[PDB]
Amino acid sequence: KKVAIYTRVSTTNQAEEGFSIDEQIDRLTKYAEAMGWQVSDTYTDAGFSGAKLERPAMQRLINDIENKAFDTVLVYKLDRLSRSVRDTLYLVKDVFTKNKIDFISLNESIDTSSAMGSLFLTILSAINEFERELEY
Amino acid sequence: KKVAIYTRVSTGFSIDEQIDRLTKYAEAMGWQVSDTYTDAGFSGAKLERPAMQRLINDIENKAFDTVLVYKLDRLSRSVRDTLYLVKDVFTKNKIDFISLNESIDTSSAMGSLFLTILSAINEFERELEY
Amino acid sequence: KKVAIYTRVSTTNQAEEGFSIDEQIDRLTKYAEAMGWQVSDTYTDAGFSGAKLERPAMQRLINDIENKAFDTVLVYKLDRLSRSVRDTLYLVKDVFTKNKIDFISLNESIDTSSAMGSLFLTILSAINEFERELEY
Amino acid sequence: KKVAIYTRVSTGFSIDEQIDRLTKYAEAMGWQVSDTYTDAGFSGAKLERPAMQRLINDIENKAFDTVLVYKLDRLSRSVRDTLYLVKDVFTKNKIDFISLNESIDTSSAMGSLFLTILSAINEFERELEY
Repeated sequence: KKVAIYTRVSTTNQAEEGFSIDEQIDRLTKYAEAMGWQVSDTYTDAGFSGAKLERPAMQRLINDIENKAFDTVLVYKLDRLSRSVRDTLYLVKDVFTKNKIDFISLNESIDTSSAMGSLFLTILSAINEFERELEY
Repeated sequence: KKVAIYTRVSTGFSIDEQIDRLTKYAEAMGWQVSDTYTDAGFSGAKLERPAMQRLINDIENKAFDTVLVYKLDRLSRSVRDTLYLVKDVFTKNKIDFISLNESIDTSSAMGSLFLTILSAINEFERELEY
Repeated sequence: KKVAIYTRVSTTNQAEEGFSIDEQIDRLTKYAEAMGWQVSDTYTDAGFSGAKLERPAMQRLINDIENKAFDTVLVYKLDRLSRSVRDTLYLVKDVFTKNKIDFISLNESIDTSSAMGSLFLTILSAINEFERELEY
Repeated sequence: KKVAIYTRVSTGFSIDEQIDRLTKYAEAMGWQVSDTYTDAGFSGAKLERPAMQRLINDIENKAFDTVLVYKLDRLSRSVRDTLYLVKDVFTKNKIDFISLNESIDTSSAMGSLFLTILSAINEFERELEY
């Protein structure tokens, strides 16, 4: 199994980040290798907010999606992928799932290839839509 | 069931219509309405509203065991306030909550689960986005 | 709105049933009329188990589904419709929902036209499949 | 985390393979394995199994704070027993539960919700079918 790892930090001061790029890569690599997988490549956004999707490596990852280079996207923590629920639903549902690519967020133990991971997504989407309708 | 009817419009459906739909519903179910609580001309953005406050203060009295609204957004336009009201005020005091339009009844297994899921997901969303 | 009511009892001794056919019809009619609807017809299986779908009125209801005579099916209690989760998932998902017919079970306050009613169904289906895989 | 590894085969994957996958996983996560609990040649239909019992009895000792299995059905082939174990034995004693294959971790928000939903739905199903 070929797996893409996505890592992000808001700043370029690795010493001061809660989890530096290198700590993220190390955990994700160690994990993928315990699972018996291979990391096909590393997408790294060092010094970019998770508030929006307009980040070079994330854009690269989305573009490379239509190459079948990998079949899983791995993040250390969901907030590394995005800090927007709407952006996360878009990425995981309309970009990853739509192209038969699974998504794993280690810290949250969310894996969209599992029964409970896919149900989590369905629930997040349904509840998010319901909340938005209540507040709007 | 002994039900309290809560209705609101800001400054959807009119007060009269909400009262009408909910009285008809209660009677068709065989329920008794204990009182009506009407906030005519108030925002749902916050909980500071005279009839809502009268309702919350009347909990101690035990004149009703269910709060009934036509649509959830009459109760509140805030997910956080809705959860506080339904979870920490009504449920905490053994008062069931029914929203006719959303077909949500916290005395049912699925209404109760819905409330649990909404709370767990809202907290998950906060933690992602904060 | 035109609505079909489905009622069932296992035996023909109405005096001894927990909820007789007439009590079921009365509640459902009173409910539909409070809601401002009209009962287009009544499907009644008096003296049939809920363990299987092979019952005259239920079969009639399924057959009449492709007529657009009604757009909602109403039951007093889910167990009147079926006492099988698999049969219930089939009816509500593959017969009702598939033909754009909503389903309401009064006692359970389940309405498949609502956000939380449709999510309940999705969850029941996902969890039922998961349980079956665990036990088999 | 200090983890207890539970593996089982009846009379999927071998004992050796389960132990291997789970030790590698624990080490990659930085966790310590406190002990292995192996039921080689036992049905998952019931909870009466020597290593399972040793595990449950070892809870009082506090040598681990997580139970780790490769696949949920190693733990049990019964939804009712699984719920008893995970909800009323592990969670009740502040012990987390991880099933690697199902990616279920009761210390996560979504693993915890999953357990809540499975319990609520199983009860709903029983009540329909009984």
